[PDB]
Amino acid sequence: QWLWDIIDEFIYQFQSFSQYRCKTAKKSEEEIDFLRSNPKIWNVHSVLNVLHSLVDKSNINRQLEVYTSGGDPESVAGEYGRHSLYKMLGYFSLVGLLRLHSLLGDYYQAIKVLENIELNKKSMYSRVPECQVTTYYYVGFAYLMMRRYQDAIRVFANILLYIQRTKSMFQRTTYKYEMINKQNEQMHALLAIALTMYPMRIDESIHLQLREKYGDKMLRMQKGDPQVYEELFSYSCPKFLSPVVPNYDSVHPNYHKEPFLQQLKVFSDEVQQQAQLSTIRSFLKLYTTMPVAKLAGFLDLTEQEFRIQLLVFKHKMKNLVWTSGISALDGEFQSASEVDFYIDKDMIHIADTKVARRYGDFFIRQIHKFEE
Amino acid sequence: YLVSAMLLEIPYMAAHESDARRRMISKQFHHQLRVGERQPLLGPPESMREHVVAASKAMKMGDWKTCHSFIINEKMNGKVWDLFPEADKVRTMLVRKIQEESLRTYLFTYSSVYDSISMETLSDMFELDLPTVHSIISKMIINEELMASLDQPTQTVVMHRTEPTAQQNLALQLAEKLGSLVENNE
Amino acid sequence: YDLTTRIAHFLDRHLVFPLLEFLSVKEIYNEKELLQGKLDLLSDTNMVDFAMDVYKNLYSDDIPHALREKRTTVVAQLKQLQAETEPIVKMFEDPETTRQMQSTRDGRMLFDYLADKHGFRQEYLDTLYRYAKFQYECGNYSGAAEYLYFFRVLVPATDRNALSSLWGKLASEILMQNWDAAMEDLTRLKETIDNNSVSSPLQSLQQRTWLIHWSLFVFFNHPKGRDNIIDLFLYQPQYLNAIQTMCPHILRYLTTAVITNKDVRKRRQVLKDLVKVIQQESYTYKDPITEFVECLYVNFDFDGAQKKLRECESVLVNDFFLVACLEDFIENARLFIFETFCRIHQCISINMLADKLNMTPEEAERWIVNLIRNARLDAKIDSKLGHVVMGNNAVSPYQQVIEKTKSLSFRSQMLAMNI
Repeated sequence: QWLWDIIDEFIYQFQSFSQYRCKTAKKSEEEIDFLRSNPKIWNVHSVLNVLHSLVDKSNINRQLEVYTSGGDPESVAGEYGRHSLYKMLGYFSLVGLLRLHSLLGDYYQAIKVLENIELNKKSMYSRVPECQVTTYYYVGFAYLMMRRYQDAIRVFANILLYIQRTKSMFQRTTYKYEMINKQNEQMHALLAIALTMYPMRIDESIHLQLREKYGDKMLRMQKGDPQVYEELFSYSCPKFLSPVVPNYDSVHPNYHKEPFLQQLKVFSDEVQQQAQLSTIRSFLKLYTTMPVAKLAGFLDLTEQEFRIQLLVFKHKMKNLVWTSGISALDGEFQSASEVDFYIDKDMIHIADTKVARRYGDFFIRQIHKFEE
Repeated sequence: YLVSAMLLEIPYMAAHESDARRRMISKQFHHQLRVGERQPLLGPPESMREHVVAASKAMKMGDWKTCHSFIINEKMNGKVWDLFPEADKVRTMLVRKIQEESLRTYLFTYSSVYDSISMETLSDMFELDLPTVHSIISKMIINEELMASLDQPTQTVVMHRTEPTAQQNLALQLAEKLGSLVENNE
Repeated sequence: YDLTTRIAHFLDRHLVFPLLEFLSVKEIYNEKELLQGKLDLLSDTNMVDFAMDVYKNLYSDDIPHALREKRTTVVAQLKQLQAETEPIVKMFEDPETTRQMQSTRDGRMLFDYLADKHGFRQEYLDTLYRYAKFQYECGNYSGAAEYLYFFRVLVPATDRNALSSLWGKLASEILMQNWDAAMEDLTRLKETIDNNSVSSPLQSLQQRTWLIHWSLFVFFNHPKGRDNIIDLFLYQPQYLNAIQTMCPHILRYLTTAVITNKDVRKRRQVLKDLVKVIQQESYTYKDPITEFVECLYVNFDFDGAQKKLRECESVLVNDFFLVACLEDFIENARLFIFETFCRIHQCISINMLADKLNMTPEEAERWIVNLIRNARLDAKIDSKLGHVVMGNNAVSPYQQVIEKTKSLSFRSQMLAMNI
């Protein structure tokens, strides 16, 4: 006891508040106008839509960890608790967007992510940074699973640096900030190794201390050490289909293991091919227009012995990261050497630092005129 | 004069946080804060007027004023080794004055000579091929080498780049201070 | 140092079991003779490390090697004199003294398993004394010593017999060329060296040369056994103040472990306060060959370095010990003089390099290639001409300070906005 009875109480309160927000958020603009007028604090009634949602996301899969096959809770959450809040008239505040975020929380938990085009299309409401953080958090995973890491790497850096300017100050997250910070860290660390030496996208989000740590890991993974990939998967496997935390690690019941296997078996087969690609492309494009001698010299590094050196190199070249060609007449391996430049990492900071002066006189000139 | 006017004429061009606070400046602030000087008479000015040219290196001019009128005034005679302590001194004047254009006069010097440098100052080619090699690793100077040809291409460019770094002599001593601010705060 | 106070009254006045000599005048590689001759002074009764001092050169004087060690190895000593036709017939002492023992030792080896199978502490304490006497008399009989110091190890007079019999056992196992039972005894030296003893400088220098003896004749992965042979006793390079420190092959095994088996980022520990100042510099005067390995090398020399380091390596191979720390140390004297150069320089015609380093321009191409994949030599290759440029210099280093000013202050004054 002390877990399941409280879980059932919470679930009942979430279905009750799901029905209350499902009823009076389609036709009625009377209770909404009452809630804008009489209670001056806009905080609590926008808090509820995240506070209840996060513990509901928790309790749903917590129950599903027992009811694995023929699951009630996910069907009760998605179809009745989430879709009822999703497909409605938008509450003209930070409620309408947080209802779409509450559904997208479980829409990401379930690996059925394709409505990223619709979810952002129907989200025509003013993208307040509070909601923008959770937007780029959830939408980021769609671009990560879209296997377009050159585009996906940019998304996670915004949420991981947290320069989005979120100041609440009424426990809105709620109670789980370092978890989201570590999750963005691990997703960014995953995106870093898949492209290096292309990024040059890992200075902003996490700076030179953990950058050097994940940098040494990143070099080891590319050079052929599978321990880094193992760590990268092990630290990220909960972070894909963790509710917030499981119920209780026991030995007697075989139910709790079946979802943990469903979590392990899914996001392993995807990232193992990415880890292979990372080692395929690992080697820097030192030279462009290679002749036959050190073409065979770099065929050795690609894969030798012996049989099937040429076809294996062909397979390693056809990976969307090796643009090259063979001139059979001259015997000339004409390959690319894609490199980038640094210095313009000091361009978005000059504006940030002008607003950092404004930041220097935000709280202090608040004090100043609360002090006079 | 050989551990200060040589070791520390490297960081004295806008990089002050290595200044050893017990040296000749005991007396160098004295026999320079005088409105008139000429051919020196005392010990310390006769141990300075060759030092001041050991800044404008002049192997000739600096060697010629530790052996001017000291062999009466206790330099050569007294150090009970008749001529050899000068053969020591001369060598540590000859050598410690090739380690000078390296550290001072390198601005427009890109292609330089290291055979003629041996002809100028008359030290042994290996006893110059050693310290000219030392000049790079020991003093981490921005100059390149292929010493099968006995040469040192520089490609230094720091002159109006060390000025914005002379802003980081103090732009650090702005943001090196915010490191120390909240040490006290909490 | 601290104990150099106590050294000031001793100054190399040790007392171990082996006393005097090492096989006098040899011809060439003259530094090797005394550096092992002085290990033989404080080590123990070596034994084919003698015949390793033979094969070097020709003269004759293998005569007084181990013939004065008789209590063990009686026949092989009386053999070695008539191996060269030498009538010193005065050798008829052991046929008596060994035959005398039989009736005693018979009673003791049948008190052996009245102590073993019983598990009696006091019937064992009896058998313990009588065999403790025999072990110091002649415990080689190292099969009997391996039977002894495997069970309850302790001796009745708990100091000097568990010193000399165990110390002689460690040696004896090596004289038969057994290693795994020498390696458990190795850790039973790791015991007495750190326990330690009365621990006067006569025992200090003794016990420091002691544990470095089995590190000389490399058998195990002494590449790994280096960290063990170095990090003891206020970890000096030589272990001793005693400026006449003669286990000074220390640096060959320190440089083996950290350059050849590890890699030397990480040269800070190996070079700076392990090589330059006093003790290693006293050895830098002693030894002609492995002077140059840190004399030109501290001068940061370029090609004439690799010249003397190559002439060093050509007689590093003549590390004629139970060697097992050789081609690692040879090819990594080439490796580090390569990486010290490949840290800093402009470029090189690898045809010149190959001519300077005694290989071909083909190997030089493949060799820079295998260092680019190592990511230690940080540069890109020109294809054929062999001019792989080395052009690393810092540009506009403000990026650190730029974001550093708001890495702290911009998110540490948000601390103030919650009140």
